[PDB]
Amino acid sequence: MQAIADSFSLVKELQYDNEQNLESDFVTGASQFQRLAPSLTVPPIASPQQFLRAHTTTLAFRFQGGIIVAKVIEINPFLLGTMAGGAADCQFWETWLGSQCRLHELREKERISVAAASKILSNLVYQYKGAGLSMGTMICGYTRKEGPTIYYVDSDGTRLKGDIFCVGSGQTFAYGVLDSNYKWDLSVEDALYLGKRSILAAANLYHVTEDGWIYHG
Amino acid sequence: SINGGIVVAMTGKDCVAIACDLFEKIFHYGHVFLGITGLATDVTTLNEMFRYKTNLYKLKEERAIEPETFTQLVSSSLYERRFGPYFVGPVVAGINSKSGKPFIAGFDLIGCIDEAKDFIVSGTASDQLFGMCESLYEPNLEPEDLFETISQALLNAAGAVVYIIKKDEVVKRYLK
Amino acid sequence: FNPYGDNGGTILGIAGEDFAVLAGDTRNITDYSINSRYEPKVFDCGDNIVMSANGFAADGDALVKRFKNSVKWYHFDHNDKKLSINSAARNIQHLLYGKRFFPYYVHTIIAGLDEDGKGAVYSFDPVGSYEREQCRAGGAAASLIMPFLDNQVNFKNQYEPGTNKKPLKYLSVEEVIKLVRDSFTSATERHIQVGDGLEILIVTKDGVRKEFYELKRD
Amino acid sequence: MNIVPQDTFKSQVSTDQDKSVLSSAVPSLPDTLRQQEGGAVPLSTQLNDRHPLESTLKNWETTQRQRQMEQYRQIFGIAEPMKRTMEMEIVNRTDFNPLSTNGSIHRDILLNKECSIDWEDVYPGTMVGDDVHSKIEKQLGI
Amino acid sequence: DRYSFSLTTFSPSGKLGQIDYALTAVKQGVTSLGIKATNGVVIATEKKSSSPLAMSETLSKVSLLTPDIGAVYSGMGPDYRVLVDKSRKVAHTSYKRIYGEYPPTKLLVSEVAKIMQEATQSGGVRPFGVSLLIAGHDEFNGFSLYQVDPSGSYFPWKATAIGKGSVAAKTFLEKRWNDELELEDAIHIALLTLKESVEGEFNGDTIELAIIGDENPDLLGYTGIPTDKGPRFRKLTSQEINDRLEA
Amino acid sequence: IILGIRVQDSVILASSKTRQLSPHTLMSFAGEAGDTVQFAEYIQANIQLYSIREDYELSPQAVSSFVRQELAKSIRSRRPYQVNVLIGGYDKKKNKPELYQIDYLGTKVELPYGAHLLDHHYRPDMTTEEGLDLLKLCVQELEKRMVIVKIVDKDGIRQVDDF
Amino acid sequence: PIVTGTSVISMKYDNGVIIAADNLGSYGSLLRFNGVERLIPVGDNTVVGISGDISDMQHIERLLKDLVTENAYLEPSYIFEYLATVMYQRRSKMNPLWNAIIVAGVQSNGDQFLRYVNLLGVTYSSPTLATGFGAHMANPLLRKVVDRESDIPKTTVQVAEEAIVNAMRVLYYRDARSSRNFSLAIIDKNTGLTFKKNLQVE
Amino acid sequence: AGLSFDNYQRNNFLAENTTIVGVKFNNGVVIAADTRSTQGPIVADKNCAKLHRISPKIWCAGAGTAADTEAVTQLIGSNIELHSLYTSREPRVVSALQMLKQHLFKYQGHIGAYLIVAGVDPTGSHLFSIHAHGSTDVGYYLSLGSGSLAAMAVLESHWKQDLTKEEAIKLASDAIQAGIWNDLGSGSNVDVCVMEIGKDAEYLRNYLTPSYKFPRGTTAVLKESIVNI
Amino acid sequence: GEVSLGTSIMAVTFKDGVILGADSRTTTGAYIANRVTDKLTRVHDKIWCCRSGSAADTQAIADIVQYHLELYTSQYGTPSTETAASVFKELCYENKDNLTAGIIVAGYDDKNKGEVYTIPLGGSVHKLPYAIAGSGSTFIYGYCDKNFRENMSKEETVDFIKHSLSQAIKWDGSSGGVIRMVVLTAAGVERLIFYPDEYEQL
Amino acid sequence: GEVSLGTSIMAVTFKDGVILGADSRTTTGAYIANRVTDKLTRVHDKIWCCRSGSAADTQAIADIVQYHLELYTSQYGTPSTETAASVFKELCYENKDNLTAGIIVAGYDDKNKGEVYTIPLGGSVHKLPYAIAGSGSTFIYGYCDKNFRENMSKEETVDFIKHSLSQAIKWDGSSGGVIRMVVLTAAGVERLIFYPDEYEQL
Repeated sequence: MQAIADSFSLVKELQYDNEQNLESDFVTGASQFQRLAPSLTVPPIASPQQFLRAHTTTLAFRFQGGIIVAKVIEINPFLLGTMAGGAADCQFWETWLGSQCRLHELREKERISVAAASKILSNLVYQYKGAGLSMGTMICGYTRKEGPTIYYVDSDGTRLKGDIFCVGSGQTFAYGVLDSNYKWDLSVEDALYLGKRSILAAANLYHVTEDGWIYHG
Repeated sequence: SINGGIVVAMTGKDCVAIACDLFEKIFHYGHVFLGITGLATDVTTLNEMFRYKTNLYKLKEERAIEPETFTQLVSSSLYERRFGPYFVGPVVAGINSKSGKPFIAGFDLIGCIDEAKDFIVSGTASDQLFGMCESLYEPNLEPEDLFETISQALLNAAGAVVYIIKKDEVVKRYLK
Repeated sequence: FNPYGDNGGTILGIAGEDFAVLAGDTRNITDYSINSRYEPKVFDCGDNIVMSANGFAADGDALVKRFKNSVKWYHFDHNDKKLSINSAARNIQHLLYGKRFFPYYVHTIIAGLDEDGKGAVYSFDPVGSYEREQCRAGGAAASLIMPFLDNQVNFKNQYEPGTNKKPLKYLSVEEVIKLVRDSFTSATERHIQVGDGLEILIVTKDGVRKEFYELKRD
Repeated sequence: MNIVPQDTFKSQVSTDQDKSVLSSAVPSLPDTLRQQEGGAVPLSTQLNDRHPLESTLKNWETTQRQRQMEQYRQIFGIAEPMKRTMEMEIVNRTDFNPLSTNGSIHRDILLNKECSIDWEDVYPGTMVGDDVHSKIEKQLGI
Repeated sequence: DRYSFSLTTFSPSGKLGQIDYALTAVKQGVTSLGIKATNGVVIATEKKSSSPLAMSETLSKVSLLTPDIGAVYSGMGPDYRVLVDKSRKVAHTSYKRIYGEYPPTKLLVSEVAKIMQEATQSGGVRPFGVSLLIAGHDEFNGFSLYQVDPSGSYFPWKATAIGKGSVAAKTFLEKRWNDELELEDAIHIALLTLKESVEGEFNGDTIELAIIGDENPDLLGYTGIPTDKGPRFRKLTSQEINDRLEA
Repeated sequence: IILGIRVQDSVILASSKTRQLSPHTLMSFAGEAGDTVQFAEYIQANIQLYSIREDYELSPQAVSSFVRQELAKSIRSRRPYQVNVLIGGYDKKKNKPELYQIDYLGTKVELPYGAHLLDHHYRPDMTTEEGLDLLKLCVQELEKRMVIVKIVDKDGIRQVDDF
Repeated sequence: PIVTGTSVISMKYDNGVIIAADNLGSYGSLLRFNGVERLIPVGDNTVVGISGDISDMQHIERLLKDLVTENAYLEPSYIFEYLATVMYQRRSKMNPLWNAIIVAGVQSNGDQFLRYVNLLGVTYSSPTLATGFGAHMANPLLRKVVDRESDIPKTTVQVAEEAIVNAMRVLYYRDARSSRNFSLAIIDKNTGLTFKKNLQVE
Repeated sequence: AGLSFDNYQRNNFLAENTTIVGVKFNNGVVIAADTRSTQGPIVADKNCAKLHRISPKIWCAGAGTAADTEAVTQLIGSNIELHSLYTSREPRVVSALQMLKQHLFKYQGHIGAYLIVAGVDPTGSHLFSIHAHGSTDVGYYLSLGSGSLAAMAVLESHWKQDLTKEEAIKLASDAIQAGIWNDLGSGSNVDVCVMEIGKDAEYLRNYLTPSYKFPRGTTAVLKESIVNI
Repeated sequence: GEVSLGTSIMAVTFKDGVILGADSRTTTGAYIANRVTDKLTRVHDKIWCCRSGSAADTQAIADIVQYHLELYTSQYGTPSTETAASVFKELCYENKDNLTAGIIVAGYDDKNKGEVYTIPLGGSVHKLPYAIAGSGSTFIYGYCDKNFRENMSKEETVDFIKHSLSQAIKWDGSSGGVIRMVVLTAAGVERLIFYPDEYEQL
Repeated sequence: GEVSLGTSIMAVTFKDGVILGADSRTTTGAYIANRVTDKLTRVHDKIWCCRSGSAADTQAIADIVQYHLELYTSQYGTPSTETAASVFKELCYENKDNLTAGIIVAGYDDKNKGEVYTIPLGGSVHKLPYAIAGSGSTFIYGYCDKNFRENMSKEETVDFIKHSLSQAIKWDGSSGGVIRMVVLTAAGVERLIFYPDEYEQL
């Protein structure tokens, strides 16, 4: 009863009745920094999307030794993400993804599948599809079961797997020069050479291994 | 495209006719026949809905729905979606099992009832077929004279099916 | 400012063998208000030509006055020579297309006899395509008028009973007049714009005759 | 003291705003299978170009009730709205019925809707999550 | 507090105690009865009053549910009143507003039974302490008479009686009922049964009686729609009831 | 691009993607990225849940009715996304192929062939070899105007390298 | 259109024609100018009643005085034909006169004359004509007195006048732009043109 | 619950691809209407009955979206029936007016029903107009629909205080006839309903009411079948 | 196209109380939908208001006010006019984004002996000796400001309101018909009506 | 953003002639660009006008009128005020689609002994006993209509114009400053000016 009464008992005008407002302004503790899936403000209007609107080259392929990728957000020591599109959106959502991965690995006591991680990413991006989040993260890793694995993820929620991904301004030159040389049975330093040649044709190296990704400068 | 097309219903002595240019657009729920023009997705959704509703009716009442009650059911089911209606033009035709009264009706997108006693047309080429039916139609047609009148009017509207409905029997016919 | 309006009403040309019929309703409309119950919608233009520019009334009056004046000049220049129905059609075509980018917002029909004395009807697009036609309805209830007549003067989609086409027939001028009568009765019964009266011009080798028939006032 | 519902748009949106339908694998995204809404395809971003009336017709009765409670607070004091609300919550919280759609017979009396019809009465309007157990879990908060 | 335990429960015998006690409350209520004729139905009851100063014209024990359907009860009058209000509302909302016509008696009885049953599952309310006799006509099912009990069970009856006199009334009906009664015969048998069941003063002001019969266009309140049907439910005036009693 | 042919023995489907809904039922779809594949995979998860719960394959007609209903229910809340779906299945109860097309509005129709020419070629009595030849012809005319290939069969679903 | 004239109403009767106008120019909702006479007699045998833009009214009134001044070097039909031609050519110039005009009069043969013309050049005859709001409210009342051209010989001048005054009363009741003051003219084949200024609804 | 919105966005995307009068008189009120009905320029049904009944002695006629006027009129007739049963009293016309205007106000004019409500009750005869936004005004005579101006012109020319029943029926039917003749939307028959304060309401359907068949075997039957049901 | 209360309304305090007067025309465009509408709305026995803006929103507001004030009266006895004005203010303001309502509130109250409050479209409240509102008020601001006097007699205030509303009716098309007034005093409520023939000949 | 002559101007005929009065405020939005502008424009010795609408178009029109009338005077001697009003009418009308001008013309003329013409935005011309125009005129329609009398003396007409323009200035923001008047009579032209301290304390 008394709780009911106190609902009928100055805070309305500045809206510090609203619990989510009290949290957002850090009145009711630090709870805004205690939630996964950070809450995003939306303008309280009939056409939020209208109000919002009114506001590099990289490569990867699978090979015998793993994947070489050639702004690559270190999502985890076993997962790499090519920041693409809006840098703010990439940095934020890739950090959130890295935290979701850490939670998954803690709960299940396995390294997350690159398929699983890319699916989580694409699902979240889709959920915000149509409101900002310009995004093109290519997801790269190696898992004992899966082996070398590649997934591209898009602002539009596309998710696609393939042995080669060429993206950015020289993507067609990189793809042409690579296909002239690409093989599965490349030797490690041979694949590094072909990678550097294909980036140079499109003018960082990261080597991806069962024991994690390695940066070769 | 299978969207749209035309449906017409027409009254005789102790009989009614309903016809369309054809997927299918005439449905029946016992002795009450519903023709629906419009989007084929909405035609199908209406058929599924009125099958559901009339099956529950028959189960609860132990009785087949009468055409007047089905007309009111259709009216109320269309008005339920007053905002974003189905883009459909339904037509009901049937004979009351008790009185033998031949009955036809037709509706707008939101279930206004015409209940006109002579003839009802809906859909594409409606004004052409209104002119045809007004010219050709005469009251108290015999069942076969009614068949000729409805079928000729439909053929002159612009591959067709005709139902001739008695109290105790229904005859289904096709037209080129 | 919109320079056009819709004045309603309807016209109907029928070509016979030795006759042509042009019928129109006499009601004048604006919005849901009756402007008048008897405007003569169809005009004798002389030279055994009858004309009606259905649609926007003012542009129809302008076009028919320009046509009649052009006929006057045709007579002056060619010493009272009878304007042929094909020459009349070509004149009206050039009158219409001269408005190509500001067209007369009207569908117009002329009826007459050709040099054979055969019934002739011509109908013109507001930008002046035209065809020789045996019958043509026009105006708001044209879709009501025409299919019935296409079912009663022609026998289209009819067959000899059980012999799953019945042959077409020539019709006497009074019989087609009676079919126009019945057609307009049905259209005034079902279309709210079809006027309070029906006026029929009969073109014959003897000249033009005017007939008028009352229709329902509602 | 409102006639037309004013506060009628969500001020904040999150992937986790919808509780009781969250993915167990990743407690940050919806469960699109359990939603049974036709996939993720009803993404929350698609809550745009709503009918102008809808956001007022859904919560019209709530606004009328709030105005009524406000009037009772102004004229009779804090006791009367408190009593009304306590009665109403007692009724709502003690009527559990997972099979019936119909409104409680006493709820209508308290609302003074014994002799009133509305379209919500006339038109009271699934492979997963329709079960009685889902209603039990919603009601107890299991 | 999110849950309230069920107030009605099975006893080790398998009997639902609150249902038995509601049926006992019904047994304690004043006698009411109903009788199908071939051409109508009678429902009748005693207007027991706590004082002679009470206005008997306000003791509406018999109430119209639809122009073709009426109800009477024995037991807790407030529960009957709330059930009547809800049954009328559901007759409009569920049926008249969907099909444009009043429900058949069978389906309105089923709706009342559903409403009464759910009070037997709830942990917030007791069951209703009333049984209702619902008499009505349907275009297809004809005249019908149902007895609804506190459980929300219902059965169709040729004649029945409930309350204190229930057993003796049911025996008098079983000996006196026959498949050929006219509505005036059914009214006479009803009046004789109630005379035998009533306690103390038996007069046209201590009784009320309603019938389902032919349409009464003089009760329709308008003229000129010839297909439109006057109410078949008609309460007898105490004048008319007294004129019956003088038979 | 998607294409399908119903043959006397099999259903043949082709596309320039697809999901297996059941051992004897295949789905192919075209439309907007994300929306189309999120839909197709929700459908796949639903048909798999049904098949597990019943330990029985849902018939191709019931599958296509479910997809129609789910597509209509998907549209009701939001702007219609452009999608088109071909469902090819072998009905093991009637022992015949069935092919259904569903448009972006949830209009479902049973078709002898469809895509998102063949009237001069298609015959109901064709064998799957004749069907594969007609598919080759159709692709040849498509490349004149400017694939993965699946077969549905008594023995299930088959990949064809003769693209 | 800034200053506008309310409405003209008219009917023909056994021996002539009656026309009436409410003598008021409104500046939008402001009834700014009273005594704006909108019935313009054009010689003995016709009155041109004009409605709409009062400035365009005064331009058509001077076109009519120019017409009379040139003729002095008229039938109602000639004045109408000229007016209609001006109106239609202004329309086709995309420079309309924002007016509706009734030319009422009697031909020298004694035929009653009534034609309506508007800014579009739409024209029609009738036993009764009204412009603007009068076309919706007044016309129904006058058409009860003369529904068809066979009623003309049955309709006396006294009844036509009482009908016109009643229709003006109804307009004053139900037209927000109506004045109580109005002018009425009777054009009779026998007695000529009678032009009653400053009548009042009563 | 309620009126669904569930295809609003869908139908948007796809789109991107009468005379009525009431006349109060010395002991009652008369309401009348024409019986034409139209879809576009086309007469969808002659002899359409436009006079709805809210209660035995409360009657209604409406313009605007026909389905809306029908639905709201039958909802308010249901609420008036239930309220009369609850209070055991003959319903007031002011109660119908109140709940009808509060309903139309709830929908902020999106339910496009415009109505004239006439009735008699224990407090006398009443005649009201209601607009789709929920605004009401009382009157002694009213007109509605496309012919509302012609009917009001007639009423204002011929209406008088202390009309008799017969004079009031005559006036109402004259105003409907003026609509029929002067408005295109109105036509066909005149319906009248007469409510007197002491009397049953007198409904007067059609109070005023102002071959080509082909030989058998003409049509080319393709094939025949028996459907049984 | 909602109904808007095109109007001239005028409340005037005087020696014994307050007089609230109004025209009785209401218009839908140029059509007078009712020419004898009673715009004076009783919200309490001695508390009256006049409505402007939309008819639907103002009627809903006034009905909610009458409910609130009847409830108040049942609890505390008769409200003051300031109470009523407060309720009007709160309803007009908290719905200001959805509803367009402007109200003149007049009422007698034996402690205050008659008060006038105007609530313009914004939902401000201003106590005044007299208030004018509606389309026709604009034409009579100078007349009322020159001719108003404090502590007029009843008869002087009736004359003043007649002359003002008659000029508003003269110049405004949207206001007209009969003038209606309520006189609110300790003696009671008195209805007054003045017809065009009683105020146009002024 | 053209300059518009937000204004209150008022011409009044009286026993000896006509008085034309105006405020002297001109505004660009809320800014008073000149607070002592002289709005009274001489087009001839005894023929004066006041301008409303755009300042540029009205100044061009008035200069063309003054040219035309000086030429006339050089040919035929002094024009009548009706001549001047005719020239104003023709310029306002034939440019009506391009120019927005409204003019009150006042002038003395010994055959007519003083006349007033108003030419509203439409380019109609209306002879009146007095005329008011501009934003501030709306607030004083009832005052001038009640207080105006035919054949006032000079002093009575000066008082009347002072009281009217002072109320217009009181209620209209767009008009203010000093009141300026010209008195036009057979005796000559007399300039008058009244300052706020001479008319606000009224």
